Amino acid sequence: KIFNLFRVCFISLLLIAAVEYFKYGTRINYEWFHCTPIKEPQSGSVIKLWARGGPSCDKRGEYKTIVKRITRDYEPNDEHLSFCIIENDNVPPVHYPIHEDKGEPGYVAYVGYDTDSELVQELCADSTIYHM
Amino acid sequence: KIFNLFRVCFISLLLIAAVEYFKYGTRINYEWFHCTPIKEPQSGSVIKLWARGGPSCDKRGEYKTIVKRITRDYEPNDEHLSFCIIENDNVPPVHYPIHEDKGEPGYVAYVGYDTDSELVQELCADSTIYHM
Amino acid sequence: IWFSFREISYRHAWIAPLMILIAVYSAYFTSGNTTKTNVLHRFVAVSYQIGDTNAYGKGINDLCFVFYYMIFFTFLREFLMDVVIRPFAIRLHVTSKHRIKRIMEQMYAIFYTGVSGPFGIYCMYHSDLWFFNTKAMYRTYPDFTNPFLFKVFYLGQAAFWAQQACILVLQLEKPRKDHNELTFHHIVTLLLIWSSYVFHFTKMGLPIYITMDVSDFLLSFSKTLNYLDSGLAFFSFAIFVVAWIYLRHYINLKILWSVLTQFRTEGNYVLNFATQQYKCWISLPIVFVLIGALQLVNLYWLFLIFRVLYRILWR
Amino acid sequence: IWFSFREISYRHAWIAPLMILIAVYSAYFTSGNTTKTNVLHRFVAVSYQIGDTNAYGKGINDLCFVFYYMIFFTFLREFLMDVVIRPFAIRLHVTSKHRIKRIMEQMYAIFYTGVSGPFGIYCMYHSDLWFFNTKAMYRTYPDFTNPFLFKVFYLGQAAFWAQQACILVLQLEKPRKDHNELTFHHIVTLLLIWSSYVFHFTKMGLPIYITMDVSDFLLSFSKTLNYLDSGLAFFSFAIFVVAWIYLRHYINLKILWSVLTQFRTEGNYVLNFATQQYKCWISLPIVFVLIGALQLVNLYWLFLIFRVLYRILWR
Ligand SMILES: CCCCCCCCCCCCCCCCCCCCCCCCCC(=O)SCCNC(=O)CCNC(=O)[C@H](O)C(C)(C)COP(=O)(O)OP(=O)(O)OC[C@H]1O[C@@H](n2cnc3c(N)ncnc32)[C@H](O)[C@@H]1OP(=O)(O)O
Ligand SMILES: CCCCCCCCCCCCCCCCCCCCCCCCCC(=O)SCCNC(=O)CCNC(=O)[C@H](O)C(C)(C)COP(=O)(O)OP(=O)(O)OC[C@H]1O[C@@H](n2cnc3c(N)ncnc32)[C@H](O)[C@@H]1OP(=O)(O)O
Repeated sequence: KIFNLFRVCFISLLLIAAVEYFKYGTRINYEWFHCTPIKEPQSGSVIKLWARGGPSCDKRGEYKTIVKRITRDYEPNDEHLSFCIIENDNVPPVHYPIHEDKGEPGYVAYVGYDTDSELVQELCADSTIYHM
Repeated sequence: KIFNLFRVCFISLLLIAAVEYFKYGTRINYEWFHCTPIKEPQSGSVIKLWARGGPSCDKRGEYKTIVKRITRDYEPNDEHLSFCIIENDNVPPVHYPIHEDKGEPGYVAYVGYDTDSELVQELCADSTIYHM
Repeated sequence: IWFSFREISYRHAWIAPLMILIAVYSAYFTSGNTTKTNVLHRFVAVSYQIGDTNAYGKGINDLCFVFYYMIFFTFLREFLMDVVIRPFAIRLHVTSKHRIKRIMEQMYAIFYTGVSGPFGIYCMYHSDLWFFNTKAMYRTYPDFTNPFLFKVFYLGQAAFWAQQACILVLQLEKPRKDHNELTFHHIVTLLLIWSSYVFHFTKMGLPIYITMDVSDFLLSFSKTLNYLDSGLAFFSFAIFVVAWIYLRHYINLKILWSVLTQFRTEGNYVLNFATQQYKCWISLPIVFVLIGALQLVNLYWLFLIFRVLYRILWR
Repeated sequence: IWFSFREISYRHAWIAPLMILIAVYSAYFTSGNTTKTNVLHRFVAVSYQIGDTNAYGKGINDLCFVFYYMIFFTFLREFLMDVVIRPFAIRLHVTSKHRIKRIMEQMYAIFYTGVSGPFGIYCMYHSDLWFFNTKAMYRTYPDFTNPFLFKVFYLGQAAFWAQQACILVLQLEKPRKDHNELTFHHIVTLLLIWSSYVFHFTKMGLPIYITMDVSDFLLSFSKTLNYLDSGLAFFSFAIFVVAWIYLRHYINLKILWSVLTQFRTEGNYVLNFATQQYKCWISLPIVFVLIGALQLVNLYWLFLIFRVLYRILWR
């Protein structure tokens, strides 16, 4: 009678909150639902990062997924990485065609390490190089 | 007899996995356990980001928390933000004294918008400015 | 004075909710300021007013408002039903217990349906959705903020159905013939209210309220007028057959086809999780399933209604 | 042939696990390659060997190995106990049912304890922790990879206790005097194995195994030798009183004080979640609570033992 009532009142509220956390949770981090990080390994431990998605992969999404990949695939307590993030300027913030020939990417990053830091420095023509 | 056995076998395994997800989960994103984002609002919508933590707040942690704050406190589908991340070079990657007078920060960011983009451009003396 | 008090309050069952809400109302109105900075204001009014325009957003205050109206609707129910309805019923001379307790429960359905029926139609009049215009339900889909009245109708009804769902769980006593299809009814009414309110398809939810209220009002009217002596209550059966037919069936078959056809080709159809617009190729199945479940139950009530039409007329 | 087979296999209860493990072993050894690229290798060997050195890491293969050894230890138990132990017991002439089924269960505890007792001591000999040197348990705390043997001892014992915990849940029949303190025993043995193995305090877990095995071996030895005719089993009681006293008490009081004092001032004491080193001011309470629970139960068994010492001697 009453137990039943309170138990249903707490599953309904649990599910109210579970769906509120779907919205919030997928909204704050959407860079993974729409943007797929494509990495093109160069000669050594240097790999070139970017992202490929629909029109929902704006420059912010590309930047977040590049940063996530750079800080999650490389451990700087082994040795230290050194990366540069290169913006493509001839591009509006929302630029990917929804279809399948996407085009140029908004943000292109060359991540690296320190044993071949020279290579990263040379690939990053004039952009600032960030050390972690 | 047997139900009891299988039910205990599944809570033990649930908790084995719950703790494996504590390790993984707190390891991939530790920038929030150790680094506290301190923002110093400038004149307008420009605020200056950095981080303050223990020796566990290395330059990678500061960069991740700055990026998280920049991409989570500003919505670029309203209007577009424009930020620069400035590295402090006279600093080893692990530099915060564990105690309480921390010192200079590894990464300092000036985030902004576009109605006062000039101010951000002027505060970012020569570092590259990233648009989202 | 004390156990006289529990017996007194055992009889009547509106006194405790009345005390609670009168205390809250009094404390809110006598504190002087009635601005948003209170706490009683989070509970006794719609929160979230955007700036100083008329468009209110969504949050947890909404849950506080919904719960406090549960408390208010309970008192209403009991007050009304017992105080006016029981007394008018026993003026009436129809005197028994399947017939009177069930006329009494109808009697409160027509009260509230008259109030909600017209509130809802009125609310869709002052808008862009006049006479269920589907083009409009989606022409601007995200809707992170609806209006005053419309937000109030929406949560006034979550406040009202929630509580009835909670009263039929609380296990009053006797269902019988129904409680099964009627529980399908309650749970789906509540998921549509919650879903639609929270995922921003509120202008989808507004038309369906109009259909349900305007049809159910006439249904309960006929049921009461039959429970008493009839005279004409069969004119209320024609009328309810046509209100129900047009409203629930045609109305929602056109809204359901609106869903396939114009969810796609209207508004913004990219998933775009960051802007919180979920009108995409994934949510279309879910929306169609929900309104399809409503339409299934409604033809199930249509079979009950049509069985009764040839039955009664031909027996 | 079939129901003769279920009766046959009902009698004996080792045949099904024997079949399972012989099939797996045969399939692994006859496939030719025995390198890490199989699947049977994930189950019939310790995985994770780092490069081509001798230091193995941690993962889910470890769970597969632990489960397959559950399967192997069950068969062992049953095979052993029934085949050798039941037969030697009924050579013995001690003939009854509280005494023989309980001598039989002791009899298997001394078998395995002799094996585990020495494996563990041997494993700590080839290391830096010789004769419980606390300085060493933490001098290098994270330990993301232990050695071969040591990883095997660790998971060989998770494989062994897990399964016994599962057999005492499975509800065999009769506990009586104990099962309560003994269940505290089982659950805490298992959380320490799991915890310590997975949070990298494995060199903490190694000394405690030595104490438990070397004391329990002598305990079960005395219990068997008493269950039979005695002769001298009272020399096995002195010996067990001193093995137990030194080992469980002094041994762990010194490890527990090692925990306050040298968890702090040894190794790295910053929390540093990114390096996965949790030796900090937060984990010290948890570690102290766990070994304190072990020490509580051990003085509780010490009260049982000391009650029995003045009792028996003075009655
Ligand atoms: C990937 C991204 C993810 C994104 C994902 C995106 C997810 C996206 C999610 C997005 C979601 C989208 C949002 C959309 C959702 C919107 C919200 C919805 C809100 C809903 C609110 C709902 C509205 C509110 C609810 C309400 O309002 S409450 C619920 C409504 N339910 C009803 O109302 C029950 C209907 N029930 C019946 O219809 C009865 O079942 C009924 C039997 C037919 C009655 O018929 P009756 O009415 O019984 O009529 P009679 O009175 O009987 O009269 C006639 C009497 O003539 C009598 N006779 C006369 N001569 C004779 C005679 N010579 N011989 C024999 N009989 C004779 C005879 O006796 C008879 O009667 P008899 O004796 O036979 O019974
Ligand atoms: C913020 C960051 C977060 C980070 C957080 C960080 C979190 C960090 C987490 C980090 C975690 C850190 C990791 C650390 C954990 C390490 C892993 C642990 C692994 C554990 C493995 C454990 C080891 C393996 C387990 C095993 O191995 S199994 C469990 C062991 N348990 C036991 O073994 C039971 C003990 N039990 C007893 O001690 C008995 O209770 C007992 C009664 C005393 C027996 O005494 P008894 O032995 O009974 O001896 P008697 O035979 O009786 O002999 C004498 C007989 O003299 C008889 N008498 C002779 N004359 C007389 C006479 N004139 N008058 C009267 N009686 C007479 C008399 O009858 C008597 O006997 P009576 O008849 O009276 O009974």
